[PDB]
Amino acid sequence: VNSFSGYLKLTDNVYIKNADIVEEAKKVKPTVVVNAANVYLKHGGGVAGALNKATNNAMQVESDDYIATNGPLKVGGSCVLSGHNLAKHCLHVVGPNVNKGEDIQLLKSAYENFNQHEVLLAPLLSAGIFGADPIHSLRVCVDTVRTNVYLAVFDKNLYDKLVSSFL
Ligand SMILES: O=C1OCCN1[C@H]1CCN(c2ncnc3[nH]c4cc(F)ccc4c23)C1
Repeated sequence: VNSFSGYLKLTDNVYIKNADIVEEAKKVKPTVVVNAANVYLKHGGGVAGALNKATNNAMQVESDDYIATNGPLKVGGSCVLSGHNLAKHCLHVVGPNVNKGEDIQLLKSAYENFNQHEVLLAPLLSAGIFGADPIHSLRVCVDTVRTNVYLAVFDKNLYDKLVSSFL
């Protein structure tokens, strides 16, 4: 039993809710919140910008030190950093950004990072300003992630479309 509330169950291990991931993280304080990161961990907009703003820029400060030490992530890769006031840990995962021409096949590699964590609160990778089709992202999620994932979808209209079209 866990504290996630109001989720629709899609499969054995995948759950979904129309929610602001920032507000959901603040309320649940999950072990892991996933950030929709880029390779430079520059959290300017979308989910990343919102998560970073909620940490009062502490996420960005920590991220800048990470990059200065380790260099950029790979598209499809991830790193574990602090969850600050939102979660124990933040798993920064880089999905391909279609608006930069990155290969959508890398979306499966991106979701594989979730399997290293038993339970996660996450957005749909490569959705929103990353330019992929969220219906496709949900399908890859369900077909790749085997651990327990609680997906937060900000847009109510999109949430209803994702549920209604789910096979
Ligand atoms: O949700 C969504 O509908 C439309 C597309 N799309 C994607 C992109 C945004 N993303 C999110 N997912 C879950 N929580 C979120 N909180 C946010 C706060 C912000 F300021 C900007 C983006 C998000 C967000 C999924």
